[PDB]
Amino acid sequence: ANDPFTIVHGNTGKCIKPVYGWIVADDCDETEDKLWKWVSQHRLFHLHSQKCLGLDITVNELRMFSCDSSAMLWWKCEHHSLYGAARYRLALKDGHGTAISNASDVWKKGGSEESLCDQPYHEIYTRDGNSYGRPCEFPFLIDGTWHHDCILDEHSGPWCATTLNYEYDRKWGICLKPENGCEDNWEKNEQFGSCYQFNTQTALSWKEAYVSCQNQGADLLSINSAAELTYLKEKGIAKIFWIGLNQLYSARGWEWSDHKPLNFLNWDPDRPSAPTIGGSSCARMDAESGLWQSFSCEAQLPYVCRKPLNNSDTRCDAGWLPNNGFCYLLVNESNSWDKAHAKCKAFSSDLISIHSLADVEVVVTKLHNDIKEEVWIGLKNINIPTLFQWSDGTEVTLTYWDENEPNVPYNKTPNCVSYLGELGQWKVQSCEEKLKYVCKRKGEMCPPDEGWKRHGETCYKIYEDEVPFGTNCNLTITSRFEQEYLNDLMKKYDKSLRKYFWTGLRDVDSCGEYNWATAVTFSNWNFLEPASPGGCVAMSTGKSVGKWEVKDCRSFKALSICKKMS
Amino acid sequence: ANDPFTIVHGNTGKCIKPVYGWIVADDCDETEDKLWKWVSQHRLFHLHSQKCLGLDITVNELRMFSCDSSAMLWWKCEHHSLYGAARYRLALKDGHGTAISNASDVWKKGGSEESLCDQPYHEIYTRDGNSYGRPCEFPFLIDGTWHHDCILDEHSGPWCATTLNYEYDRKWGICLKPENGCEDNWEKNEQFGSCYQFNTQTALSWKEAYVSCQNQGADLLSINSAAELTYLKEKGIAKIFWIGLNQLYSARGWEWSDHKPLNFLNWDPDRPSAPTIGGSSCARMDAESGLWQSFSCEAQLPYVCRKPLNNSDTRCDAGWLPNNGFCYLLVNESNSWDKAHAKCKAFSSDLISIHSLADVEVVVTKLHNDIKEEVWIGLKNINIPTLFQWSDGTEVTLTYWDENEPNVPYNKTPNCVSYLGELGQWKVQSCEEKLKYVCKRKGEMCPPDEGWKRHGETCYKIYEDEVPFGTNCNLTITSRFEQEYLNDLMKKYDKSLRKYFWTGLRDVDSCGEYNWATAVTFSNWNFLEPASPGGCVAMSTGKSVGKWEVKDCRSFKALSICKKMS
Repeated sequence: ANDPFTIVHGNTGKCIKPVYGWIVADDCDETEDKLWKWVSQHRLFHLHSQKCLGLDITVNELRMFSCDSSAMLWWKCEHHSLYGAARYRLALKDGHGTAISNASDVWKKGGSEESLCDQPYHEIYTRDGNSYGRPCEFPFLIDGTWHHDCILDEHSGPWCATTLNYEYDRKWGICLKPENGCEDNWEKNEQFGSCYQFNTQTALSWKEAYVSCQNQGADLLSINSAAELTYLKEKGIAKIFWIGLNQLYSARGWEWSDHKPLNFLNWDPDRPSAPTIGGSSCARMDAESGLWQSFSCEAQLPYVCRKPLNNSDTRCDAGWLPNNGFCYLLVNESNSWDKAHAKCKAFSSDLISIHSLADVEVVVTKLHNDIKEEVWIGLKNINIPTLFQWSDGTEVTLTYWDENEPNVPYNKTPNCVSYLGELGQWKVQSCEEKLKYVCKRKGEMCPPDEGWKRHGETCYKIYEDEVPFGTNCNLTITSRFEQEYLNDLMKKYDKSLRKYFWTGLRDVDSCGEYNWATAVTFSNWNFLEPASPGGCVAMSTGKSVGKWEVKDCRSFKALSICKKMS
Repeated sequence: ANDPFTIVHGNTGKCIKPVYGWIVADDCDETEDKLWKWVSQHRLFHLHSQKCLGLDITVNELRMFSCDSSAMLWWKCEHHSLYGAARYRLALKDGHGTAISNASDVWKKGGSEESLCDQPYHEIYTRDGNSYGRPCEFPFLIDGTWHHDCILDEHSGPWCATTLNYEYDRKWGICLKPENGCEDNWEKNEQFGSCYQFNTQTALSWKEAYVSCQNQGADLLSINSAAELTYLKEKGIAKIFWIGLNQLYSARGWEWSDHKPLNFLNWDPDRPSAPTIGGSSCARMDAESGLWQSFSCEAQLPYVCRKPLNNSDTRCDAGWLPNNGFCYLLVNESNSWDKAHAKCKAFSSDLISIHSLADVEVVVTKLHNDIKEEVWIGLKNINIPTLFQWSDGTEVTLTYWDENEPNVPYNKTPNCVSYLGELGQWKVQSCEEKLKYVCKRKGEMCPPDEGWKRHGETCYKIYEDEVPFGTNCNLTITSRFEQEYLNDLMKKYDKSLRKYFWTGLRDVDSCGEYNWATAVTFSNWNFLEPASPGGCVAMSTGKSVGKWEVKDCRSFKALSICKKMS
């Protein structure tokens, strides 16, 4: 997976390499005798020796082995250290490699300071061939040579073995590596400005497909317009394939994996927004009927991939509450959407349009302290296939759907959404319902780039270095709306797991009391958390995005998010 | 779900109950007002209060909550103790319930001495209804009443809600509970002496199906004869359903979940013994075509399940090797199966039949030390509905298939198996091959009262109490054949995970050296094991059956296996 590296010793500055199978120190120069790689099952692979670093406990011995050996061949980094079987640490005595317990040695990659496993092992999934898209198995034996990477022939292109034994089995696939150009594996489309990849004879789970497109630099297929929906349904392009539409990795509701706005829809009524089989949270496209069906996120299906062709407060009238360049007025006289829209046209305005989470925050906290009551929103659909559009023509940037939303019914021509709940999230409604409504009309600093993004009257920033707790700063999460913005931010940053972020919640002492560094009004613990006292609290993305998990204050490191002007 | 219980305090002997929402000690009068239950997400549910025990951390408070509350409602047992959020332990001050750190209190179920988490939470899967077999979600709200178990209406039978919210969602299912009689959910069949249950409107993963019927007291369907195949092929049941044929929970090779002999086969050549999609380790039956297809163990498919209608030392001639009432002779003159069978009929004997793993051990270690050579076995098939049978009429009790075996080809009339490998495991062969062969002919205390099972010349025993390491005895695993027998024993005992067993391998001190309690010649570590030094080594069943994992010597408990008379 990805670049080879050299293993520099911290205390000496020498690079380790095997001679006759035994580890020795050497001058750190980038010749082919010092390059190390990561191969599957957490194995360290010396490229030139074609052998893998391992221990023999059957006291013990540290040397190179044939990479398919039964010896202990796995290695994990523990805070610059590198331990193996029974946490024996890789160390260097008199310039000779030896593994011993409690060793206080330091190792780091050559040319940087990051640990050996700082870069995660990236799977390289295949297409075509006989392997049905199963990922590359590194390394694999071909008549004497251990291959850690794809092979060039002309086999149609770069190819790899997909099982731990190529002498038997004989299963292989064409390597899908990240590209800059949009050919070989991709197909250009000037009409949409995005390259598509139709993995048709493959069979991957939705998470596996999303990882396959992540590692290719692309994203899972999102369909934003009717022109795209009518497309693909022609052409083999697979009979049924995955699409980025998922409920798994969002905080409630459905979304596109690339966080494009979810406003063009085409639910199969048999497998709709509210899934028939409970807990099936990942949708697929049927290239025959054209419909999108909710489905079990673990089913093995073909998949499509796409990537782009990269080229102050105000004042209003009395009663109207202000927010940035706009002002909102809530109407308690419950009315249909047509009557509310017309009545707000009479107020020389229109039904509210929402584009940021700040808009939701103000239209939940500045207007109320109802909550249970649904409130009308300008967003509406009139066409089949579904296309939600704002009443005031503004572009659809935000779609803040609740769980199992948007639940657009079959063939019903008018579909009119509203907001409910503590978070003000949206759900589709029959347009004749009589609800309250909110209407918008016009009214009347952080440091420069880079990395700062302003939410409301607070400036947020992502510190991108996997650093221990309390370094840089301590973020305080005051409300669930702040939590939601943090969720959107983390989601927009990292893909998908692998990267945690730091809260400011910490238990000094061990009494079991978690507090910020100077009132714990808001709490967002994950499943079975805290689970232990005296910890430092972190959060991540993916499923349970933003949920608080406890971490070791000593060893665990994560990224930082921090705010000013608060 | 399972039985309600009372929570007796260790130091006093009193069992706790809520009054006005606050926990107090009381005289254990086994009345319905002190009965506690387990509900999902590790929640403790008081039956009469219909509320769940919980903590408030926003300083510290222990009381009852509505089970849908956002408060900390989960509880985990730590060696008779019971901790919650941040490991605050349930305790009793002056007979009043309070959660405090480092509390040295003890709790036990009422009427016994087992801990609160000694009994595992059993899912109750459903059939019919609109939920497609998804399990019961306990508890569920119906107009004021929180229901922790299935309820009787006329609903056709017992029914439950399958989501966390039944007033919304409106998803329900028919309770599939363990039965004594063979009606209501089942269908009798005198021809086979086994009741069948065809879950057709369901969609479950292989593991969820196996657990569903495990919880039902039955086992996944195994087809042992052509009559059963022809029966299932006819029958208005599911077109495709799961069957117990799996390669996941075995040490290697395919087997039946009920450990029935795998000798009747019907592989679909499209999805055969050697899976098309690598990693597909769970097979299914097509009741239309009647073929068995290897498939992804995570696919949601219907499933069928069946339960029964319950109604040492010899000597031979020179050269021949002795084993109980039988004797084996290996022939090095490579020959076809027919030529070897005829030649051994000329020696007034027959091609070897194998019935125990001890037979495999002697025919691997007593006759040879090589290994790479395949050796003929008496087992053979002649039918197109595949049925392997011994040449000497002996009953096929053992089927010791290698990985991706039995690889029965399509329409091929003669199928003749052989043994290969270090473990002497079997694989199917074209019958014309010229191999060595082994032939058998006749020849010339523990007690079984106490749970002991004789393997070779050694008696083994499974102690049924989840006890800490070394309490009973320290088991030494000498050879891979002993490990294999242990796999058979554990598999026949426990279903499926959840129950660990104790080895004798242990690291006293923390140098990282694991040894038995009185030579580490044989080692069977699991993936990324040993993960830490100074541990006590246990093993389990399921996937990675018998593989050694390191565990805490203080807190971890497991079962015992121990041997005598060797």
